[PDB]
Amino acid sequence: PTHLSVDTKFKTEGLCVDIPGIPKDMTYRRLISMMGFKMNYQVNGYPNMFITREEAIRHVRAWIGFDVEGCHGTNLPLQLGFSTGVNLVAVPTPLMYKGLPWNVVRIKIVQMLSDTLKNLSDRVVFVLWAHGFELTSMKYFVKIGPERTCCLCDRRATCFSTASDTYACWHHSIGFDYVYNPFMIDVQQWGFTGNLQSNHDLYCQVHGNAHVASCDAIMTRCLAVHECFVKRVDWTIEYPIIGDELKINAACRKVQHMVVKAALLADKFPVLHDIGNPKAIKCVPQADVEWKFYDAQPCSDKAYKIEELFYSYHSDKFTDGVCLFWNCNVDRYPANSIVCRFDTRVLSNLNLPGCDGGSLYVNKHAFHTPAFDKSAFVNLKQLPFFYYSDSPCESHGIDYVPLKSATCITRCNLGGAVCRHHANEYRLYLDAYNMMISAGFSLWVYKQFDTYNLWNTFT
Ligand SMILES: CN1CCN(c2ncccc2F)CC1=O
Ligand SMILES: [Zn+2]
Ligand SMILES: [Zn+2]
Ligand SMILES: [Zn+2]
Repeated sequence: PTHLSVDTKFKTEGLCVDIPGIPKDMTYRRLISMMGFKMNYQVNGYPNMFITREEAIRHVRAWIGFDVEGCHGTNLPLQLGFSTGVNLVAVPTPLMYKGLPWNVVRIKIVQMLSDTLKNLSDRVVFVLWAHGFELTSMKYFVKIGPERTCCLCDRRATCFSTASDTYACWHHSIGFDYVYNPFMIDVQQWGFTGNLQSNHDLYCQVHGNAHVASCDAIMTRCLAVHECFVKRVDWTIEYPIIGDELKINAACRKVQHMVVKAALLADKFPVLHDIGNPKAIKCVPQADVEWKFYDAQPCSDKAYKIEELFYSYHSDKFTDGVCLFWNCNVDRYPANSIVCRFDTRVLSNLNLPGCDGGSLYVNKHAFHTPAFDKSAFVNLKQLPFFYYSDSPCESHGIDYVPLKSATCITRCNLGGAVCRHHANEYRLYLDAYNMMISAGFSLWVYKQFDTYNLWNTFT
């Protein structure tokens, strides 16, 4: 019930063109042996090179699509393709590299995986659409053995070096030549009818097939991502903290209280329609406004049609007051809205590439977010930075260099000079806002929003 048993059956139909005459009855134990790996009954935390769908989902940050195409079987050169976009050519003697021997190819494989995964995961998961040559070629760049630790640190071992007989994690594997103890999963064992391209092209129109191994590796991991995260959503799975997850979420909550609290003071809306997370709370609990909630889970597939969220017959008058769409992804936002929308294009360790232009955002939980579409925001404008505070000016306590800013909306700045307390709070809030923007989130607001209306709240 925890791992994939080596005695589970492996459907070999998808392997009989590269491997003609392959037995119909086959288990993982025989398949691993067939690949050139003697497991020799080793109870050292590595029960099987292959894993379950649930284990692959728990370790999605490790997924690397892998495909091998025959450029002509120890006679023919192989094209090794990865979801990173790399194409290596191995000779037995998008990045498309020329034909080189296995000893140099295996060195580049360790470099590529270590640079790709060092800040993502403690392992690699080869996501396959197994036809034969990828499983047979693994003996040339993979060495297996008991679970281990890094020679330079305490992280688990993910690489091996024959030159120095030592093991290393993804950070200390410079010059290492073997992938040590990788994991893998064959998507073809999930019961797909038809080939990779047909199943991929059913959900994703963003990846095309140039017939190169990398294109297939991308389509494989994409289709695996769709199956596990787009159409199957398991928000119960927690994920390790691998970066600024805590500061990003703290920043978002701070920005959220700030933007909503200020909009309510500037335009004095009677009602706020909060559309999104069914578990969300009032971000501004002391606000005068009538707060109404609408439940809508994170749409993993496509953005919600505003016509299905509001219409079809709650105040029902969504045009009265302001709508708050905090991370609720809709096709076109109404003009009376405050919106936080995650930009799927952002380059970060928390954002993994998704399906159909979307992205898998892993921050405590995995959220496949649909593609960012700038046209969702035609009735709105980008929210400009500001810091508002109605709190008393009282230091209570962080050194000081006089703060002079137009965007620090406080009583002290109204009356001339900014005080030390609001000056610390301004720089802390500025850092949180910067944290939030860089983490790929974008803020938008109704066109009539003006920060000038906030000075009046000081009388
Ligand atoms: C749980 N886990 C997965 C991710 N992981 C790392 N992530 C980022 C940087 C360095 C790492 F070792 C290693 C680990 O212990
Ligand atoms: Zn290490
Ligand atoms: Zn795709
Ligand atoms: Zn002040």
